[PDB]
Amino acid sequence: SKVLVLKSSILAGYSQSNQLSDYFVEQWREKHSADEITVRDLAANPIPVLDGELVGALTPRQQEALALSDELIAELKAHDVIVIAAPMYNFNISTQLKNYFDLVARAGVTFRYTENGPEGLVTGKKAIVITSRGGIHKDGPTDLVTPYLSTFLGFIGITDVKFVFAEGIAYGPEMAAKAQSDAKAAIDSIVSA
Amino acid sequence: SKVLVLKSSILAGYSQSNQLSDYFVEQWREKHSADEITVRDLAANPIPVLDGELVGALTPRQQEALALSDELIAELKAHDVIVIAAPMYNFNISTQLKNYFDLVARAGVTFRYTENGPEGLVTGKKAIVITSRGGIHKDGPTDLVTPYLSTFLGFIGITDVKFVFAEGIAYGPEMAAKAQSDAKAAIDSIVSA
Ligand SMILES: Cc1cc2nc3c(=O)[nH]c(=O)nc-3n(C[C@H](O)[C@H](O)[C@H](O)COP(=O)(O)O)c2cc1C
Ligand SMILES: Cc1cc2nc3c(=O)[nH]c(=O)nc-3n(C[C@H](O)[C@H](O)[C@H](O)COP(=O)(O)O)c2cc1C
Repeated sequence: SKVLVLKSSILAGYSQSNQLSDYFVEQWREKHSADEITVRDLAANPIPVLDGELVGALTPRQQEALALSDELIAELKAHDVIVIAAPMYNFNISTQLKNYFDLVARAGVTFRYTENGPEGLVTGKKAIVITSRGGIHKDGPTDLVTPYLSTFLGFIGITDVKFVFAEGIAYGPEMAAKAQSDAKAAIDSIVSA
Repeated sequence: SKVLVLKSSILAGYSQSNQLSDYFVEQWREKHSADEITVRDLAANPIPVLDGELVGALTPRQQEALALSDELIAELKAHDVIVIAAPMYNFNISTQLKNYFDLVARAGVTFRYTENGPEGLVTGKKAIVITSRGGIHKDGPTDLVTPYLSTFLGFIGITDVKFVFAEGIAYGPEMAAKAQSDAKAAIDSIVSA
């Protein structure tokens, strides 16, 4: 099997979600050792903002963007397990992750319109979302990130999604420790499945 | 009173939300004619992506970004009625609007931490969200944009928010007409209040 890991934090080596993603990769290498793992850091290697010119896809800029979209989509379709690091910034996902989504959602490519509604074309995937927050939002009205990810990933065909939460990072060393340890335990559950 | 209008579509003159925002401005000029109106187009004059360097705010780049944040925040606080055009792209708001939000949310400036929780510092505002969608999501599970806007605006102090929907734009000329006419009627209700 092939694992794709998508990093999206702007906090680099101090990122909670990157730390957890790195733990996931270490554990996967140990316990599913046949598997190939690809790590794409959407902060280290940013994806452009979808603007009028890019959606309008040609200008050299439009051709580059189309090529990139194509690369990202081919990479997504080429992996079996998709790990998405989704830190919350201002009640949204990071813009780094969003830009990725805006180039991967493409009619006729990652979803198609049918008589019954749109249907996703990225099928047979298993996703794991590692989502870090300073506060505590899980199962509450201020967590729009979780249902949005479920909705967006479902739309492109990725309906099997497991969420790993690291919440309360901002509430002191103990709460932060608890967030890390609970997330690592959830990851270990998944890895050993 | 002073009106701030924030445009965020990438579709320029073909934007449904910009058309509706322009209708709002025309009607406000007619019916609340003392009032000053400022229009900021976040697509025509884009706000940078919040990245590690910008949040880390100094480098010339950090100083520029801080100055811009300051300008945007002062403009927000200087207006009484805030009209936010919020087209939905891939189940999110536009990145153009998001970048704006990422520079306006600032501890000690647009919200403060208190014993009782964070509290918004942008007070006494009335907001109108004009939100356009190709499909139909209102009061359903795939509308995360609405609660996210309520949540984000509430966090900075803007708790009085009225939503104007233009849905089903993608479902033919009649549905699109209905979206426009229903949104214009809602706008007329607000304007005549
Ligand atoms: C720009 C910025 C905005 C943030 N806004 C939120 C917020 O809306 N909700 C919250 O619970 N935490 C907020 N936080 C805290 C982050 O969620 C927390 O630091 C988390 O660990 C981020 O993941 P990371 O360390 O992988 O980047 C914010 C942090 C940053 C840098
Ligand atoms: C990049 C892109 C993504 C879109 N994704 C969605 C979607 O998630 N939900 C939906 O209902 N409509 C979707 N649409 C349709 C827009 O919501 C619709 O065209 C609306 O009129 C946009 O407002 P605007 O004309 O002001 O830009 C999308 C349109 C674009 C350009």
